[PDB]
Amino acid sequence: STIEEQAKTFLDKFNHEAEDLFYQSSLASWNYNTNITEENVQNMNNAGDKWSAFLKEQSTLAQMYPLQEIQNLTVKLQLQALQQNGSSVLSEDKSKRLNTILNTMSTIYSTGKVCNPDNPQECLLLEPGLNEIMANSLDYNERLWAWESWRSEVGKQLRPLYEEYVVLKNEMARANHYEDYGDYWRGDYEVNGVDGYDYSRGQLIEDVEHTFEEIKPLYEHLHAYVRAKLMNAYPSYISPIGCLPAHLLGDMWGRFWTNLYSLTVPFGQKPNIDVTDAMVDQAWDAQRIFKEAEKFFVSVGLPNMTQGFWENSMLTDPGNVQKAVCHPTAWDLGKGDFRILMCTKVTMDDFLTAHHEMGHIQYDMAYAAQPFLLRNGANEGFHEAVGEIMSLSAATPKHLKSIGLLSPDFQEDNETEINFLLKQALTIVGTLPFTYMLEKWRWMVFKGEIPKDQWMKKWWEMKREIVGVVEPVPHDETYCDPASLFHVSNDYSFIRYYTRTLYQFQFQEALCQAAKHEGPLHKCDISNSTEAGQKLFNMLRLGKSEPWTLALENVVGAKNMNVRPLLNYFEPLFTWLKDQNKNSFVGWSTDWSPY
Amino acid sequence: SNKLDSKVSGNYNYLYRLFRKSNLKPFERDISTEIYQAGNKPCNGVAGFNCYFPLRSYSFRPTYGVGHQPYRVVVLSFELLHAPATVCGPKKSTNLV
Ligand SMILES: *[C@@H]1O[C@H](CO)[C@@H](O)[C@H](O)[C@H]1NC(C)=O
Ligand SMILES: *[C@@H]1O[C@H](CO)[C@@H](O)[C@H](O)[C@H]1NC(C)=O
Ligand SMILES: *[C@@H]1O[C@H](CO)[C@@H](O)[C@H](O)[C@H]1NC(C)=O
Ligand SMILES: *[C@@H]1O[C@H](CO)[C@@H](O)[C@H](O)[C@H]1NC(C)=O
Ligand SMILES: *[C@@H]1O[C@H](CO)[C@@H](O)[C@H](O)[C@H]1NC(C)=O
Ligand SMILES: *[C@@H]1O[C@H](CO)[C@@H](O)[C@H](O)[C@H]1NC(C)=O
Repeated sequence: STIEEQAKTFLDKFNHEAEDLFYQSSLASWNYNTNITEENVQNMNNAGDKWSAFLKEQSTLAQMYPLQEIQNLTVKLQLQALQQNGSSVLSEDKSKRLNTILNTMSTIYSTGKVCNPDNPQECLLLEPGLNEIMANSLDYNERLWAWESWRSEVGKQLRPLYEEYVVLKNEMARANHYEDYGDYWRGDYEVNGVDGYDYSRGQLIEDVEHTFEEIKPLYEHLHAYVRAKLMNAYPSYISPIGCLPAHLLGDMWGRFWTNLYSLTVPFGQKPNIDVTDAMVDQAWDAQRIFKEAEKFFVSVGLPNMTQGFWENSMLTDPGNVQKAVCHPTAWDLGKGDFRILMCTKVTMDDFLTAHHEMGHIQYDMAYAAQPFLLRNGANEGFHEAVGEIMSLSAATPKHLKSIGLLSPDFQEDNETEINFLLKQALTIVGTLPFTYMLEKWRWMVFKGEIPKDQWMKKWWEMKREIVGVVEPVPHDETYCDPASLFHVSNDYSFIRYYTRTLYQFQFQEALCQAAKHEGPLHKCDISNSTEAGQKLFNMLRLGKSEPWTLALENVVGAKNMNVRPLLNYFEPLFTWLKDQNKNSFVGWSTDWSPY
Repeated sequence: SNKLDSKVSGNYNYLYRLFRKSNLKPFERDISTEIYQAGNKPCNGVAGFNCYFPLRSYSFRPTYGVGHQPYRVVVLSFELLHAPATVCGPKKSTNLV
């Protein structure tokens, strides 16, 4: 009779209707992705338009239900998320201009091709060739030219776009009773109405600062170690006291440092743990690889996947006649249907990618009982984090020996682990200063504290203190270098990569101690421990129904950000880094002495 | 009944009653199509705000999970009254000796 029962009935109508409409759009997207055809594109467009229109009308209906008198945690969560205006809070022209701005900068970056001058006959696009020109080349000038040319062309054609992008996104948030567009992204971690577990939108920056203050001491030795390693490759271009050149990061923005594993290898003679040759020798096809993962997922306690996955998921490239998306994507179509789009090859990475992607789908069946709108993770970081521990556990030598990939007589000495430890540190610890820095620049520019003519120099100054990477040359306001990133050029939150890093390591220790492991973190194999999976399933089964602070404390016991697990796993590397950094200079200086 | 009650485009011929003002009595059929009254405002025959059609059509397809595939259910109800029991089981016949 009251408003609340009306919302409950209204939500009941929405939940059943949305699932079928979501499935049709998801099925259209699945067909479009695995079969790129003209009819498939318009099918996704028509389904996507109907799905967008359905969300529009549902949001308008729910806005008539006040949030103040909603008494249980479940109902208010769905109505708060469903009442989100998005870009509709402003006028049509303002919304369309932002959407057009969103559309055009996506096209500019996707079609952004920078090539060598003086030969316009053919040019090299960003994806196929520009990726290899910085990840395998050893030429300082070639990397420098590619670094400067791409940001020069893209920055100039994105600077007017980024001027309106930051303002328009701020308009949408401020019209939605938000301080800025940065607070809009910070609202994912907001917890309100729950005692003890309450979390504030603005509390994220200081909490991330609290965990970051301990990341730098480990990163500083890593920074000194790579700089000493980079001295062999570049003797004079990089000063021992200065920062690293921006175009010698192995990638475009320095997010992943895995491209310097060969350059910064601690023991090049010592073999790695890779057993890729075992799969081809024993004829382990991708069909059986997923069986091995499925055999692994049932060992830890997760139930085996349904038979519908086999007849609906394509794990091999269709061929030349059919065009399918090779990007690793997990598909939760709804209504009990789960698929994974896989162009799997016979490689170690694809085996780890599969384990990473089944972790996404295995998370999906966990919250299947929850309503469709709540059929999501508690925060953005949980979904990827739970799949990362699956790859971490599957990458252990004990797991490889258990399933026969690695020989039981293999010697797991400390020499073959530090290089394995270093490679993970390059991928994980390397992105931590960069992820916080650009995002911290991103919230701050959303806040407006940064002067409109003081973005890059402030950005460059942060790179001197946070990541310790020096710029090739100073850049003025004509170029827009930050917008060159794939995520920012598509309105994608980047702090989620930072949170999933801590979540992955937080989950591991709680998972490992529940498995009763007497060894270090890098030797933790969660296999054959069904009790650990049940405790893991406790957070999995909650999904978005419970706050992330409550969900975190269910497993690890801490509702807030925790940096302690990260130091434990790299402790053998952290002490080892101190051994070889006695001659090198720990830390870095803001001076531009190198270049 | 996936092979029979499912179509690739969707078998919408099967409907279920999503809303009703009260729970059904045992062995009771409700085929009413009156718009459900979810709010205090009268429906007036219009499926608008807080007013929706009580019956929803199942979109059965052969590409669903085990729990969502159509299942034909035949329910047998047995009663004994003062009237003679005229429904018997088969009786076995043994060869004559
Ligand atoms: C992919 O699309 C083409 C063109 O419509 C069609 O001929 C083909 O049968 C499709 N393949 C599959 C597996 O649906
Ligand atoms: C609160 O109401 C919602 C309405 O659907 C219900 O799902 C939930 O279980 C209720 N919680 C409690 C503790 O009764
Ligand atoms: C969404 O927009 C409508 C009208 O533009 C407004 O009344 C409503 O308060 C907005 N939603 C929120 C959460 O502020
Ligand atoms: C999953 O495991 C259950 C119990 O062992 C079994 O009944 C079922 O057939 C299995 N399904 C698949 C697809 O392996
Ligand atoms: C491995 O341990 C042995 C024994 O303590 C030691 O001599 C050697 O230096 C260690 N090597 C590395 C790479 O830690
Ligand atoms: C875990 O169980 C599987 C299957 O029962 C077995 O092959 C594997 O050896 C077990 N792990 C260990 C460490 O014994």
